[PDB]
Amino acid sequence: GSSGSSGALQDRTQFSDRDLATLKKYWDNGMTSLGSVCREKIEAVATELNVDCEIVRTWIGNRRRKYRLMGIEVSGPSSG
Repeated sequence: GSSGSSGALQDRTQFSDRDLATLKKYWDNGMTSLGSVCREKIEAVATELNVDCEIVRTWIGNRRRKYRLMGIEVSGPSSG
């Protein structure tokens, strides 16, 4: 019944189809935000993969940009 925050250092850390499969899975629920609004979910994907929450939180913001490059309006809300 523990988390166990342990890993290793590396120059280039990349995710694997399997690893992503899990993350992207949450993205289907709007896992784009970083605030607590989404954090709640992050705490899961992080504890499930056994990786530092940061590693995930960072992945979220990172992706967002990737899309922008192409010109995606993935800002967040729709209208209000």
